[PDB]
Amino acid sequence: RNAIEYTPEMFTQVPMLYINIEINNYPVKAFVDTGAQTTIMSTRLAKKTGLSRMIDKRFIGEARGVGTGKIIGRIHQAQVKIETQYIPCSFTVLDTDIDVLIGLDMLKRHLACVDLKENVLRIAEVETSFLSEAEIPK
Amino acid sequence: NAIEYTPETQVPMLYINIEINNYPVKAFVDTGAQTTIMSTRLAKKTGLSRMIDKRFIIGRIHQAQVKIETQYIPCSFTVLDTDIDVLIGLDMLKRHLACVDLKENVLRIAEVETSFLSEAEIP
Repeated sequence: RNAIEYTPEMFTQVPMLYINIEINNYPVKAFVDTGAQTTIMSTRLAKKTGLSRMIDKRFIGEARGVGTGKIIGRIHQAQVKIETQYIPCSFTVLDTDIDVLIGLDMLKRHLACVDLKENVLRIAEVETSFLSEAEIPK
Repeated sequence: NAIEYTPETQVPMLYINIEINNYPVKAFVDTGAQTTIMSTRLAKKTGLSRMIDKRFIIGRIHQAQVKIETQYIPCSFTVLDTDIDVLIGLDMLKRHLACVDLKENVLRIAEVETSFLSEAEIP
C-alpha cells in the first residue's frame, strides 16, 4: 500500500516464578509465592533430603490450597542453599507435587526483592534468576 | 492418648492502596497467581461492567486505568464473583516491570512506588 501504519504490541511470557535452590546438595526448583502464608516442603523432598527426623509432628493443622491441605509437621530450621549462601528457613511439610514453595513468611524473613524488571530474586546477600518457561516444573 | 488445639504470629499478606475510577481499593499482591482479577462487585461500583468482554469467569476487562500514587497504570482484569476486589497477579507485575521489595516494604510498579499496607488495614 501507499502508506505503512505501525501499530506496536507487546508479547510477554508470564511463567510462574521459580528459582533453583539446593537442600542438602539436592537441586530443587522452588515456587516463589507472595500469596502463601507459609513456606512448604513436600513429604517426598523432606524424606529424600534426610530432613524427616526434623519433621516436628507436634505442629500440624491446615495449609488450604496445596495438596490435601493436611499438615504432617514443621521443620523449624533447615539450611537452604541459594547460589553461594546457606540461609535458615522453616517449612510446613505436606503431601504435594510441589517440592518447595517459598511463601511470604520466608520472603519477609530474608528481606527479599522479587524483581520482575530484572527477572531475579534478591534474597539475603545473593541474587538468583527466575526460571524460563522451559525449566519450570508442570 | 493425645489432644489437638490451636496455639496461643501470622504473616500479613501484601496489599497496596489503589484507585479505580476514583474508588479507593485495597489490592492483594499475589505472585502465586498468573492472572490479575477484579470482582464482579467492584466492576459494578467503579462503572467498568460495560467494559467486560464476554467472548470465551464473567469476562475480561482489557484496559482499565489503575491509579497508584499520582499516576495511571493500564491493566487487564479477568472478572470473577469473589470477595477479593482486586488481586494483582504475575501478568501485571511482569507487564509493569514491578519489584516486590520486602526490605523497604514497597511495591515499585511502572514509574511509581507505593507502601504495603499494615495488617490492620487488610480487608
